[PDB]
Amino acid sequence: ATLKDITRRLKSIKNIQKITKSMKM
Amino acid sequence: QSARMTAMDNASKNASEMIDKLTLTFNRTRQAVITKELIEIISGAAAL
Amino acid sequence: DLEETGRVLSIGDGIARVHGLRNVQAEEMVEFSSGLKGMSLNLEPDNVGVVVFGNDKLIKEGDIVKRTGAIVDVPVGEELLGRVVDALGNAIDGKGPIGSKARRRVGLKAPGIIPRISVREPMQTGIKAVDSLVPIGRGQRELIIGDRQTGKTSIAIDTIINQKRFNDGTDEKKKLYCIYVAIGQKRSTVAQLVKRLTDADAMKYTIVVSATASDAAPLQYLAPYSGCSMGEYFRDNGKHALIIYDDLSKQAVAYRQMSLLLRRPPGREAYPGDVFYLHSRLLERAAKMNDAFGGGSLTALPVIETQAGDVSAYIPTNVISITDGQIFLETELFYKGIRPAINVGLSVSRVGSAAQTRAMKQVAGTMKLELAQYREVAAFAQFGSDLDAATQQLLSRGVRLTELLKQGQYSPMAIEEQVAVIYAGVRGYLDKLEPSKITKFENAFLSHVISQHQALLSKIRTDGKISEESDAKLKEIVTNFLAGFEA
Amino acid sequence: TASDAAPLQYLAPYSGCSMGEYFRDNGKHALIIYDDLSKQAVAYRQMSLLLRRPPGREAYPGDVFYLHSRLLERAAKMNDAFGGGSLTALPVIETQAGDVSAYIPTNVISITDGQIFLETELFYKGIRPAINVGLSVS
Amino acid sequence: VPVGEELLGRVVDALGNAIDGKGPIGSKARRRVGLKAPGIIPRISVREPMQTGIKAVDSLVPIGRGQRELIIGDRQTGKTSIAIDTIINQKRFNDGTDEKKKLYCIYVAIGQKRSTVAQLVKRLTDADAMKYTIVVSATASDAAPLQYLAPYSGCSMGEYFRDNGKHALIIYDDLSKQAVAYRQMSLLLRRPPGREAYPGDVFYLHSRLLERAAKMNDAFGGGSLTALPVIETQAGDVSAYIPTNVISITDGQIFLETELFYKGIRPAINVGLSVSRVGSAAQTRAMKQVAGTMKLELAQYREVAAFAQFGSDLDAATQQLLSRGVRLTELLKQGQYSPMAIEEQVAVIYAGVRGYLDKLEPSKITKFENAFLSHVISQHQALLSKIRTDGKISEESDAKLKEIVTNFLAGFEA
Amino acid sequence: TTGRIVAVIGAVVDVQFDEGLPPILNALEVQGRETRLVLEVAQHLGESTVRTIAMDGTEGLVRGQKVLDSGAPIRIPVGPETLGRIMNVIGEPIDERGPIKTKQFAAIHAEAPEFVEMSVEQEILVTGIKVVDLLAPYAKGGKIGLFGGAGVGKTVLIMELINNVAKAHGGYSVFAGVGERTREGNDLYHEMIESGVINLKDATSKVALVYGQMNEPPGARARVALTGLTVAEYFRDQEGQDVLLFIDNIFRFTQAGSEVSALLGRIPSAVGYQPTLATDMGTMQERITTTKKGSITSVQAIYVPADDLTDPAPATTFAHLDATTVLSRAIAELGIYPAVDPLDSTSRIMDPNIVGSEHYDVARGVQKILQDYKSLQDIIAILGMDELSEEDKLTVSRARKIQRFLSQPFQVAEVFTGHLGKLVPLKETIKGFQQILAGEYDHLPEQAFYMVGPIEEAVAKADKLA
Amino acid sequence: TTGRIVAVIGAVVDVQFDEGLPPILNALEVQGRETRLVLEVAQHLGESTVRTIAMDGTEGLVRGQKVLDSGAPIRIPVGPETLGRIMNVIGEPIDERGPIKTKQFAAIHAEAPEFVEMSVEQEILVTGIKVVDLLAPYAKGGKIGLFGGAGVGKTVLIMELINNVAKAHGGYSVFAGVGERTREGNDLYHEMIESGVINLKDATSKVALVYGQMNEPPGARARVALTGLTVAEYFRDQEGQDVLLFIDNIFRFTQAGSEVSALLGRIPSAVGYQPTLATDMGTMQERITTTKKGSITSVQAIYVPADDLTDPAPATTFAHLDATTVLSRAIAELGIYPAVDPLDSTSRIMDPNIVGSEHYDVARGVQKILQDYKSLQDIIAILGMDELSEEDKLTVSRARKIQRFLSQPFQVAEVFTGHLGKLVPLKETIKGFQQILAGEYDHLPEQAFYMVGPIEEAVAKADKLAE
Repeated sequence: ATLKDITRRLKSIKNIQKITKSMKM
Repeated sequence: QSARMTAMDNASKNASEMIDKLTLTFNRTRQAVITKELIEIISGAAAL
Repeated sequence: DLEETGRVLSIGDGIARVHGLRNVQAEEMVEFSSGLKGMSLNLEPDNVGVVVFGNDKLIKEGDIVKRTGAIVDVPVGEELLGRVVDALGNAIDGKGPIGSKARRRVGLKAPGIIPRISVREPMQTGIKAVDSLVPIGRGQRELIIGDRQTGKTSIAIDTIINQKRFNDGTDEKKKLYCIYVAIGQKRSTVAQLVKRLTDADAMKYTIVVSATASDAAPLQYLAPYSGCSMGEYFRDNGKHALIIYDDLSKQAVAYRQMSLLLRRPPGREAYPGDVFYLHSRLLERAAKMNDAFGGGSLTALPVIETQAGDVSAYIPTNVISITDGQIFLETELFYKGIRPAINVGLSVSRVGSAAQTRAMKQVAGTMKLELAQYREVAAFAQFGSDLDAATQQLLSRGVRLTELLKQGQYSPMAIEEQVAVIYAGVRGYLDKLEPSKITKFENAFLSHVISQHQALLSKIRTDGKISEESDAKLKEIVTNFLAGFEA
Repeated sequence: TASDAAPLQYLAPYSGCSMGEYFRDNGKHALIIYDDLSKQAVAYRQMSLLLRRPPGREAYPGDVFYLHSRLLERAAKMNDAFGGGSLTALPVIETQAGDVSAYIPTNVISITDGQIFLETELFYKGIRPAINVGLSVS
Repeated sequence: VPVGEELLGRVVDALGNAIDGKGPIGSKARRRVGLKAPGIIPRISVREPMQTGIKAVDSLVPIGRGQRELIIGDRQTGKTSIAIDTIINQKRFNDGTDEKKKLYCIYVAIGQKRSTVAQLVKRLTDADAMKYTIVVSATASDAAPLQYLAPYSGCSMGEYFRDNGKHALIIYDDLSKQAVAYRQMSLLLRRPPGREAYPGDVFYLHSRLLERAAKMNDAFGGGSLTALPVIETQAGDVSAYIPTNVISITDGQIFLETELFYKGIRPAINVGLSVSRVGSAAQTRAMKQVAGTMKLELAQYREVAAFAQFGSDLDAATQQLLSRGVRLTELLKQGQYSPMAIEEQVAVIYAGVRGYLDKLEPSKITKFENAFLSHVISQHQALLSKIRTDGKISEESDAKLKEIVTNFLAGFEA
Repeated sequence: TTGRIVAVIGAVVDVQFDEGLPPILNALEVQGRETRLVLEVAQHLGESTVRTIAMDGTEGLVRGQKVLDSGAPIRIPVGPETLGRIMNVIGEPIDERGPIKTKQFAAIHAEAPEFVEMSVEQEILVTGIKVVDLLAPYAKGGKIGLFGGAGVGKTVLIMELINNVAKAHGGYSVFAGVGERTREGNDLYHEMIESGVINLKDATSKVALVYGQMNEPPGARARVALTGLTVAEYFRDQEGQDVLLFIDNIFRFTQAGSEVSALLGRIPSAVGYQPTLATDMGTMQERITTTKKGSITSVQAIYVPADDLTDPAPATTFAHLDATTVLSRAIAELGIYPAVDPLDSTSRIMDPNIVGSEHYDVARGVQKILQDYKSLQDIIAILGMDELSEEDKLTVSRARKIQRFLSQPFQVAEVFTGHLGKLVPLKETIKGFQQILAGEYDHLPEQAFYMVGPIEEAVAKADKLA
Repeated sequence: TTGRIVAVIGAVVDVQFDEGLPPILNALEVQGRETRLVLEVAQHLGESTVRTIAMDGTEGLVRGQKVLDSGAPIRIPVGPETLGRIMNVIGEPIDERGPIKTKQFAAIHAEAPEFVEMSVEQEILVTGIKVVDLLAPYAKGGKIGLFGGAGVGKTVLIMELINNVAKAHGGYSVFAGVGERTREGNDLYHEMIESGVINLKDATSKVALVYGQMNEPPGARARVALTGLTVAEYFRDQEGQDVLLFIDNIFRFTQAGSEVSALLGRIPSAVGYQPTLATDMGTMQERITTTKKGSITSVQAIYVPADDLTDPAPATTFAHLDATTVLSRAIAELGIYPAVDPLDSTSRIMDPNIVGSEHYDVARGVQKILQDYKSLQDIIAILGMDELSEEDKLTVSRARKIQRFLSQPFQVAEVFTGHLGKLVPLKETIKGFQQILAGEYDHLPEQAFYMVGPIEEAVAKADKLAE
């Protein structure tokens, strides 16, 4: 649990969610 | 196309949930580091 | 005599503990035998904790300390221009004494609530991203914040350089004197800095206050106030002045260092409970006066260095909370090719358009909007295996508008040149152009109109907006230049 | 309440407990509700930091678990030879963001004889009482 | 404290007193527990190998005499085992003739539990290793100051051998519990706590000690002291302040991961994160010959093995890279208490590094190594004794070996 | 009593009294200073010495300087002649309109309404704002968390509430800027003036402004919210009105608390705040209620640190809030104003047992529809607006009518919108939305409902829109 | 003057003088010792008692022991007869070769060059290392910093620079080992000799050495850098020469101070550091500098505690540098040496006006693609690669090859890599990258680009790998 890592993960999941919502529509 | 739609609905909803959790984990950690770093300073200072 | 003089009881880590000095006032300048000055920060029952302004090698137990009776004040006015002075106003550019008549006190209270008026005059940087989306007005306090090496000081420098357009001009209500405060920097950086400014002929209208890495804590502490006073002389006299504090992070450290050595209580990050008050009392002295007071102003560009982008750490939180907006720089952006690294979504200008020109607004406004729109969809791009042409449109406007915000250093533009270029993509002219070419297009396009069309730009300039006419003239100028361009 | 000196907020639960104890001690049956032990804990911590006792996890003094065990040990069911009376305690603890692992919540879970966890999700979704039937226990 | 050959085979406390109730030590020499480490001039570059008996270690993070190599990892990842196997592997030379190849060992238990140590000295006895080992014990109930001193005490007993042209090996198990002891002793003296509650000089606490492990030049006897300090990480976090404090003193580290351990990779050595600052200078030419580039190969293998946890249209150079990587990973595996002889390691690594095993099934590899090694040890000790003796892999040995592996391999895959 | 200064360390002055020691909280005046220096007392260090916190720069003080116990806590001019004036922490004028001449003075450190003064019941306070009154009803004597900052109409909303309190309840309002940016106060000043809430010419000002600027020392930004409180308590305990208290912003109150705490050398607690975080807050929040004489209602601007809602500052604060008014930039972008978010804003009193089933059902009707439409929003844009059912097409229509019906013209913005302000009544509010839900105006067109007051206007606008 | 010892607690010794109190910074010598023990005066506690830091072990000292004020700060033998020699914190030879017969002596404490003494010439200093040169060029006379956590390559990198630069350098070199490994000073000394940079028979020595390793008490560690730096300032000013200064590792100076800090009676600042960290660092770093008199090219290794670049120490040092090479265990872990982080390394000369646009466009070109790939990494991790645009799976390609082409076999790490060391010339670098970026090798395999010098070796290696 490093504010660095946590941030690294949030970064890649916010994109996934975006690309994934797109693919759904 | 109906299965990709479904699979991507879920994936997207899991993502968001993950997002919401990591964020809350982030703030808990952020608060504890400050508190932790500050108690450490106080302990050293008081011992003098 | 223990009333007007004291004896050192102990000396270490730059803190002198004097016995006597019964009459000293809080923050008074005193003097050690050796000649070193010191400032009384702790007036205690049994002693005075004095903050030594120099090497404590020259002070021993028993040294005699005498009061000066005087509080800290500094030289001020027009003779400091083009000079390099230390935190006490002393000249360090070895060019001879500063011929200063007036002397102002470094710590004074900010002008109250009544003596001011809404920030309304544009403070132009010459940086398109800033000038069109994070507008600074005179009297405003806008922070430049970011991690190490993101482009922070460059913003300030381009800004200083840029004021020559008005400083060489006749309209004296558009001239802006510049003040650059360097706190905790190494001497080679400032030397390099003053060079770049000399080379651009901006030292004529600039003052450099410098409290560097090897200068005692207290001088690094003071520097920003003593530079503030200097800029106040202009503000008060119906003149306009710009001040750059580089950085407020290092000064906070200087202050923390004295606080802890005087043993005051430490709070989060070991900062004293009054660190917020150290900056607020500094950043409030910047303001736009009322004609009743001269209409003069003091704009401040304070720099804060964040860590790993932790804008919520302590000092970054205070200063963000004190200023009227923030220009957020980012490494990821920087390395991705966006230079200056301004994160347009998180940057802000509480003053806003109240400070943009009508010309700029005429364009700034739709740009701000397509960008915000791109930002919503951007992430899709790289996986957009089949997006509708609605959003596929915003991705295109998105990348071109973004390429228009790019900018090389040391070349600040005239507001008229910025709108001419912004107009080009905003209107759609570069939509069929290749992203890879916009940088080349602008450069050449702007070279062309600065060469051939100085009469249209003079119009835009004068008329202050894009007349229906000049609008039509630009249409042709770009549709023929573009044709030329893709031959 | 919110405006009484910390020492009074600190004290309050012990007093109420003694009143419940009269009933327990006389073949009678009382019910005590401590609302909340969360705020009593911060009142006691204010006292402890002001007395200068070493702040520990979450700045709480080393004896906050005992602040609570001593109190809640007094709820009890006596046998006939002592009256058959009893004291039942329903102490309240406020978690932040459903975090039931925090220092104070855990302390208190390690003292009582079960918990009733109410969930915010449940509450909005319209399930009220917002009880979490899998997590809660007796 | 007492120092010298009399202590071998004995279990002493942190001050020298015996605790094996086997009688007084017949000590004639004494030595200050706290002596500065020999300077620049009295030493010579580490060049003689210190064979552990463990392929993974002796091939990828070589240890030379006078070298300090750290064993670090979470609780139960196998740190002590590395040390025991090492002590046990030394019989080879100690039972031999040559006195320059002999290595006297010292095992310092700190903060540990008496029954564990008792278990430890039993195994050493059962392996006929006590004869050349001294065990300084400063356990869990011993006063903080004994636990604190224990390392310096044991060190001093090792310098006796180091300063007299003899060779010693000391295991500090572990330096984590000592730091705690130091921290306690120190706070109770009212010395202001520092980072993480430890004294501002915990780095110094360990640097001072480990600088003493050293290689003296012939002008000073050519003896040496090799140290294997142990440190316990938490949640496999090696970046931690203490962990890095000590990693920045020694000449390398062996990092053991619980993930690898559970996964079957024992020793759980993490190739990528372990290092040896001595490099091949602490390796025989036979070994250097076979494992010269293997370390960075396995590092590069772990990466692509990750980059294709999705077979992303992978070329050949990387398919070959993954095929070697897996086979080589299986060979570095090893059981406990069976330290191998250098030529034995060279034989088996050889087989892998040369590609002769690229077509065998990973699952087979362990079994093959037991079969193959059996064959060469029994039949071919002439090739083993030559590789061992020449210390290198000549052109004919290399040819006799190619011949054996390829043919045995075939009969093996019948 | 006359004490001497024994020590000056930053903003903490120690004063020694020979005969007679001021109790804790008293205000002491420093003798011989260009301006007024008030030292509040904080502790009795023993040996006849008090430890105080300066309310302004201690620059220049001298050990031995004289200090006069004013024999009481900071007292300020209270009453009507404060309305429209700007005041300091120790009740001084900072607008340069001469002396605040009132009859009564009120010590700022006051205890709170004994239990027996407490009102036993929950009543909604109406503001006349359709979103506010329909979905997140303020509570009399309650505390509201106003979220959202700039660009979103924060200052115009603060000013309409003021006006609407004067109008519908004949109650006046106070404005306490805790840690205000001098630039922003002066800008708030002239903005109220131009909209009238303040009148420099007559005696129709409906607001008194109390300021604690950011340059002021910890102790001053610490107390100014109490001073503002003092003023408001008068229009309730002396004239039994329904006053409005605005603390901008509630976070700087807490921060001022920590600074003061640290200066008094007390060990910080979790996250660096004061050990007394909860009491510092409670002793102030609790004075804000509905007593038998009247009630003070507080609109508190909240700043959430690190976007962490479980951060001790914010967490503590919600303990007292009865509702949140979330201003939203997104809503604003719909042109919708007030830009309040109908789904994010909340209220404790939105209980049928408190607002009554009708009110409660309409509200819950408005939100669901607004929620449902939110769902469809995604579909519409992608797969296009038509697999939409005779049903799905109605939820949208109405929702879109509703969204608009929730917007409204403020009388505060008349000098500017060239349009007439509307103060819709609660009754009119519930009916309005009732009918749209009902289906009574499904024929009416969207734009008929944009920026109007009562539904009647939605009807008439339709007429003019042919 | 003669004082007495009144208290001993570790490296801190308090002394009481009856008459004449030695000024702060003065060095005192403890009487009655087999070896020379110097105490530097740190503070005036009052009552004619001074608090001092020991320059060596405090064992066997006794309360009441005598101490003489030497009347001046630690002064060391400075001059050309220091070259080829090994010195102490206190200036004593430690190489067993006899006294150091210098004409003069210098006090290790001195003021930093004034602002009007600064120079602003900026000349690229080519090193032969692909990464550094391409992306974060060193500058002659500039301040260089190698940042890295434990065991990531700080020293080896300092080792290959001594080889690729110090060795041809016509001027002196001063290598100050501050709190590092003793084994290492012995490796370097004997290497200097075997390569004639150090000459034990004649006066052809071109390098002076100063050492205060990890086996020393905090005090020695808080000063060797000063001694080292002082030797270097002589050749800069009194001779006016071009000096090369190597310090490994300057973090040790700051850790030294934090180690006695509490015994000096100070409230700790954050992370345990002393409250005077920055100023302590400032008055020192400001002397390590090029002036109009002479030029210093300092290469300082900078340790990063817990691998955290925000740690007050590493964090406070960035401002003192003109170029920074940041090493990362995450890169090293992959087998990419030197493990420089391409997106966290910078140089003040990475300016089109200074290195040229070809140099500049390539560098930035390489950085964009590595950044572009960094962002995608976490995402193709989960969502895989199929959905990616051929446009985007080409940057994954090129990036992975560049990532490799940036590694290089050092000539001082053959014992590590099992590969012959390669030194690549600035134009071979710029070109190699230019071509990868240009798509000119999208056919060769990544592995062909790993551990090679010039681009031609990548092409050759492709064939060798071709089978």
